[PDB]
Amino acid sequence: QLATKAARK
Amino acid sequence: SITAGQKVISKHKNGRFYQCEVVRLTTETFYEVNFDDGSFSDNLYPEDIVSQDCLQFGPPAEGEVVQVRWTDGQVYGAKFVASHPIQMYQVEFEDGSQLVVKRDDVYT
Repeated sequence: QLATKAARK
Repeated sequence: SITAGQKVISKHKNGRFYQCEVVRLTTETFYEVNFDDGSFSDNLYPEDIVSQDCLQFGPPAEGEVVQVRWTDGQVYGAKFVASHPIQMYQVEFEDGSQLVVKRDDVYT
């Protein structure tokens, strides 16, 4: 699958 | 944990859980980066790093500024966080269909 992003903390 | 040939439970493409068999173990390397907007990705391919040649010369140092080609084609600025050697499991279901998944998606 392709890379995904998200918020941290 | 899991070895090859083992029968496990994992999620099918249809959404439901099924017994499936573990046919291959691969160790696969994913990069983690902190984008400048405060977001992060830990499942990047090494070749998604466009400011250096990582397949040939390895990962950027930890905390190094990098430029990343994202999944929309466009380049974003980031800092390198880590390369992750992750245990992958290629699993086969009764209908002959195979997935490649990681540990939290496979059940003993």
